[PDB]
Amino acid sequence: FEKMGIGGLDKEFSDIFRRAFASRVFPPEIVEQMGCKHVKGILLYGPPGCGKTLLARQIGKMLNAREPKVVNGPEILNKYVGESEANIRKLFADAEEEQRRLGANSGLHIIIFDEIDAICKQRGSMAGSTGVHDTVVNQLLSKIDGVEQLNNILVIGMTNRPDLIDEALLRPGRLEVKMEIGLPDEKGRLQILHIHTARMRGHQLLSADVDIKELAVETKNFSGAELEGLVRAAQSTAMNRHIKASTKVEVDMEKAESLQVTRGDFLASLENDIKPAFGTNQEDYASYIMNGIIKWGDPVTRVLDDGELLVQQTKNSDRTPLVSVLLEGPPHSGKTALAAKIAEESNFPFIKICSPDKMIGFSETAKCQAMKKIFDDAYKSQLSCVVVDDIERLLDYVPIGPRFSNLVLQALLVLLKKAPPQGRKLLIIGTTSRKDVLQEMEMLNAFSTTIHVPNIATGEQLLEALELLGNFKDKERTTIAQQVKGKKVWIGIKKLLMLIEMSLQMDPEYRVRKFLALLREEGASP
Amino acid sequence: GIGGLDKEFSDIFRRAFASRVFPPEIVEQMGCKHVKGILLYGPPGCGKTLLARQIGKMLNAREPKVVNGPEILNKYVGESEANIRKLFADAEEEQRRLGANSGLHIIIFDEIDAICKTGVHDTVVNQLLSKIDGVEQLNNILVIGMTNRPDLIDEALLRPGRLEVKMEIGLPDEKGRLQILHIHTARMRGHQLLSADVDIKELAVETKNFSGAELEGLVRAAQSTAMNRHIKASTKVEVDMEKAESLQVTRGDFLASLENDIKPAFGTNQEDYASYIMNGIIKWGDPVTRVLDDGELLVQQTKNSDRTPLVSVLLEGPPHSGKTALAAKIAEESNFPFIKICSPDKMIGFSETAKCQAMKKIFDDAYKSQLSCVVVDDIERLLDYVPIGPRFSNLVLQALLVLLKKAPPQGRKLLIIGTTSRKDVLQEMEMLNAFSTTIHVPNIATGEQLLEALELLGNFKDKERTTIAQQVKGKKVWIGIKKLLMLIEMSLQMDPEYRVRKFLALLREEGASP
Amino acid sequence: MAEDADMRNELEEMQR
Ligand SMILES: Nc1ncnc2c1ncn2[C@@H]1O[C@H](COP(=O)(O)OP(=O)(O)OP(=O)(O)O)[C@@H](O)[C@H]1O
Ligand SMILES: Nc1ncnc2c1ncn2[C@@H]1O[C@H](COP(=O)(O)OP(=O)(O)OP(=O)(O)O)[C@@H](O)[C@H]1O
Ligand SMILES: Nc1ncnc2c1ncn2[C@@H]1O[C@H](COP(=O)(O)OP(=O)(O)O)[C@@H](O)[C@H]1O
Repeated sequence: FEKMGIGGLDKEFSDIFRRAFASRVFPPEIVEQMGCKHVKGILLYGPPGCGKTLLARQIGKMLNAREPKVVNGPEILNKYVGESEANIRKLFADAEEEQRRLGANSGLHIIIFDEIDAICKQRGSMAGSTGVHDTVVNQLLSKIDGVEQLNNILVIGMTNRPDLIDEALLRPGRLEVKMEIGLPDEKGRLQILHIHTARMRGHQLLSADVDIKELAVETKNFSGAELEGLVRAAQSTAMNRHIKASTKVEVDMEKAESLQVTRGDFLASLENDIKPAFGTNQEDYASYIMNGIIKWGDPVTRVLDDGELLVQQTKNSDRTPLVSVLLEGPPHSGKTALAAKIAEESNFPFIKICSPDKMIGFSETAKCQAMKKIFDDAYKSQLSCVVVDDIERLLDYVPIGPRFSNLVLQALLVLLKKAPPQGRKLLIIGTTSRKDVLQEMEMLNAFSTTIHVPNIATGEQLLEALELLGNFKDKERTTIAQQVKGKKVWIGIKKLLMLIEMSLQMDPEYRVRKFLALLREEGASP
Repeated sequence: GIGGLDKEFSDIFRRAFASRVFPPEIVEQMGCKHVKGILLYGPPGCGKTLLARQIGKMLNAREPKVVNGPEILNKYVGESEANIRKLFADAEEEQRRLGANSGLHIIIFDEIDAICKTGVHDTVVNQLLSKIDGVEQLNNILVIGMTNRPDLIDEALLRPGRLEVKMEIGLPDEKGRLQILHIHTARMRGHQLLSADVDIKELAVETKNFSGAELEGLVRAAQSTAMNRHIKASTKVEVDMEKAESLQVTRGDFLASLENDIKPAFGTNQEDYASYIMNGIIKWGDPVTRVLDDGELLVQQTKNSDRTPLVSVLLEGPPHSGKTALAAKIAEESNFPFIKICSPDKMIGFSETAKCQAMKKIFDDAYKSQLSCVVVDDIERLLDYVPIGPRFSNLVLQALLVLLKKAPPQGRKLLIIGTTSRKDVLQEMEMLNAFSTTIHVPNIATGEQLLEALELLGNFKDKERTTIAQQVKGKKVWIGIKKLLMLIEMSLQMDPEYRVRKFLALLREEGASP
Repeated sequence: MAEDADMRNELEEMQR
C-alpha cells in the first residue's frame, strides 16, 4: 500500500480487501450466480493524526467512485426543530435518484463521517429520561437500512471513542467491519520519512550528511503529522540559516543555496520546534526540580537504587505487567524532586505528571475526567510511567469533619488495579505526606511497595549540606560547627534553603547570629 | 508614524513577508505556501488604517481595493452577492494570463463584522468564503480586515487558510492626541480668540479614552459656554449686542464642559485607594516601626533572591487593631509595577465557584508582570466561617492552599500578604504551615501610649488631658485604635461639661485585659 | 436542551 502515499499499514489494508472488497472485483457473472450482497459500511478508530482520512480518501479513488461527500459530526446539530434530520437526509438524495433512474447499472457513492460518536449515542430506554439527540439516531438508522433498498452506497465512519456508539448501528447489516490504526513502529516511521523526502531527493537538495535511518530511531512516539511538521520545520530552518549567513558574509548566494541541505537543520528542529503528544517532555523537569539534587547523605542513594530496581522489574517481567510504589515522608523532605528524578532516569518513551496545580477551581467530576484522560492516553504506548503528586490535595482533605471527595477516591482505587491491554507495561509513582490517613481509608494495601524519605538528623550532615551549597566561609563554618556539633538536629532541605536566604538579607556582621537564632526557634525533635 | 509597535511590525514581517523574497523557482521545488489572511483588532484609531497604507506602500502591489462599510448590501435579489465577484475579476485574469509571475493583490476590509457574522448575509458570507477559498486556488491575493469586536466574527472565517494572522493593535496615546488638539485649536489661536490661561497639555492629559468626535465634542462644548454669556434670552430672543464686540474662551469654560456636559464612552480609570486609609497613620509607639521594618526586609528579599521567587507573610492581631491599613501602607511603599487588593466587599451573594473564578483571574493578571505584590484581607470572611458546627466552604480553602505554593513563570517574582484576626482557626485547618512567616499587631497597653495617641490626634486640650492622665496613668489599658476613635467621636457629641465624664465612663466598660 | 419552538412568518407583496 506504500505506492499510493501511505506507509506503515499493510496488514490493516490486506484484511480490508478480504473482508469487504473481494466481491467488487470478482467477475460479475459468478457473483450474481452466488447471490451475495456487498458490505455496506466500515468503522475506523484510533489516536488522531495517524492517517484515517487519508486512507478513506484513497479507498474510494481505488474503486473508480464519484467524489466523496465529507461530513463533520459536530456541525450538523441545529437548535430549531427538524433541521438536523433534514441535514442528515440531504446526503442520500443523489444516490436514491440515480438508482431509481438507472436500475442496477449505476455508479458508486461514498459518504465519510468524521467524529461520528458526537451524534450517535446509546438511546435511553427509560421513559422520561430520553436523550436530546435521539431523533438524529433514529433518522440515521432508518436511512442506512430501511424498507426501500439501496445497493449503490458505501459509508465510512471515523471515531476515537468506539465504546460510546449505539449498538444497533454495529450489527452485521450496518457497519460490520472494524479496524484499528495505532502509532507507527520504526519501520512505519522509516517508510513515512521516505515518502515525505522523495521530492527533495528528486530535486537534489538532500545532502549526503543526512541519514534518514538514524533519524528514524530518534523519533520514538511520533505520528505521521508530526513527522511532516518536522520535515517542514527543517526546511524553514535551512532557509533561515541561508538568509542570515548570506546577509552577514559576502559570499555568492548560489554557494549558500547549495549549503541549505545540511543535517544541522534537522537536529535543531527535533529539539526546539516539535513537541510530541505521546512522548517525553523536558519542560516539566525544570519546573519540578528547580535546584538540582545534592548528595548530603546515604539515604538518597538508597532511594534511587530502590527506584532503579523497580524500573528494571517493570521492564523485565511477564507475570506482573503493572507495578505501584508510594513515597512517604515528613513535610518539606523533598518527595516531588526524587520522584521526578526517578522518572527522568527511567528512560521510557512515555512519561507524564499529574498534579493539582492545573485543576484550580475544578469540580470533582472534571478532575475524574482529567485523570481518566491521562490514563487512557498512557494505555496507547508499549512502556509507560505516570506520577500522581500530593494525593491528599486531590482528595480535598481537611482535618475538621473530616471532609473529602469520595468520587475521586473510588476512581483512584479502581484505577490502581486495572491492567493495560495485552503486552503493554505501566509504572505508577505516588507521593503523599500523611500516610496514616491513607491507611485509614484502606488505600495503603492497593500499592505494592513503600519508600521512606527521611529528614536531616545530625550536625555533620547539616555541615556537609552547607558545604555543598557553599554559602558560609571558613570562620563562620567553624563557629557553626562548634555551636551545633551536637547531633540533635531536625530540619528539611526545602526549609533549610529558605532559612539561608532569609539570613543572607542582613548586614555582613549580623548574619551568623540570625541564622543560629532562626535554627534554634525551629523544632529539634520529632 | 507609530510608536510602541516595533516588535509587532517585526512579527508581521517575520510571519508572512519573510518567505516572499525567494524567486518562484526555489519555492516551487519546495512547495511552501504563503499567507493570505490577516486580521487586526483593537479600539478605534488611525493606526490600523495607517498600517494598511504602509503595507500598500512597501510592496510592488496594485492600487489596493478598500470597501467602506456594508456597501455590498442592496435591495434587489442577487445584487448583494454580485458586488463580490467583481472584486476578484482582475485577480482571476492576471492568474490565468501571467500565471505565477503575477503581481500581488491586496484587499482591505473596513468594519468587516458588518457584512460577516438573513438570506442576504448568509449568501454574502458563503460567496466570500467560496471566492477566497474555492475550487480554484489563488496564490497572489491578500485580504486584510479590521475590527473592534473580534468575538462577533464568524468562526468559519478563522479556519486555517482563511484568516492566518491575528493582530492586536493598541490605542492612540497622549502625544498624538496633543497633535490633534493643536490642529483643532489652530484656528482660534490664529485669530486671538483663545485666552492665554489655557494649557493644552493639561487638557490632553485630562482627556483619557476619548475619540476625535468626542475630542471635537469637548472643544465645541467649551465654545458654547462662552457665547451664552452674550445671549440675553429668557423673556425674548434678544441679545446684548454690546458685549458682542469681544469674545474669548477661558480655561474654566473647558473644565466645566468635561465634567457636567460631555462624558467618555469607554468609562474611566476609577480608583478609591484611599478607601483603605481614611485617617492616615500616626506613630504612637515602637510596634509600628517594627512592623514597617519587617515589611521592608521582606520586600527586599523578593526583589533580590534567585532561589525563592515566591514569598508569603501573615498579619496577626486582635479585632479593631488596624491591620488592613498597615498592610496597604506596606504595599504602597513596595513600589512595584503591579499592585492589587482582593477584598470580600466586591463579592456579596456570590457562590463558591464565583469566588474561585474571581481569585483565579486576579492571580492570572498578576502572573503576567515581572514583579508583583498581592494582598488578601479578612481570610475568615473570604471562606465564610461560623463557630457553630463549625461551617465553611472547602472549595475556597483548597484553592487558597494550592495557590499559596505555585511559583510564577520562570524569571518573575511575586509577593503575597494575608491579614486575619483568628490565628487558632487557621492553625487548626493546617493553613498556618503554608505561610513562610508571621507578624504580630498589638493593641494599646499602657496609659502613656494612650496619652501620646490623644496628643497626636489633638482632640482634647491641656485642662482635660491633665485629669485624664491623673485617672489613667496609674493603670494598664487594653483598647484598639479604631474603637478609640469611635469612643472619642461618640463622647464629643454632648456639651463641653459632660465630655470628660462620658469618655471615662465608656472607657471602663470597653476596658479589659488579655 | 429543548429545541426551539415554532415561529410565525411575515410576508411581502410585489407588483408586476
Ligand atoms: N537531595 C535533595 N532532595 C530533594 N530535593 C532537593 C535535594 N537537593 C536539593 N533539593 C531541592 O529541594 C526542593 C525540594 O522541594 P519539593 O518541592 O520536592 O518538596 P516536597 O517534599 O514536595 O514538599 P512539600 O510537601 O512541602 O511541598 C527542590 O528545590 C529541590 O531542587
Ligand atoms: N497607627 C495606625 N495603625 C493602624 N491604623 C491606624 C493608625 N492610625 C490611624 N489608623 C486608622 O485606624 C483604622 C484602622 O481600621 P482597620 O479597618 O484597618 O482595622 P482592622 O483591624 O482591619 O479592623 P476589623 O477587625 O474591624 O476588620 C483606619 O482608619 C486607619 O486609618
Ligand atoms: N501513514 C502515513 N503515511 C503518510 N502520511 C501520513 C500517514 N499518516 C498520517 N500522515 C500525514 O498526516 C496527515 C494528517 O493525517 P489525517 O489523514 O488527517 O489523519 P487523522 O484522520 O487520523 O487525523 C496526512 O494527510 C498525511 O500528510
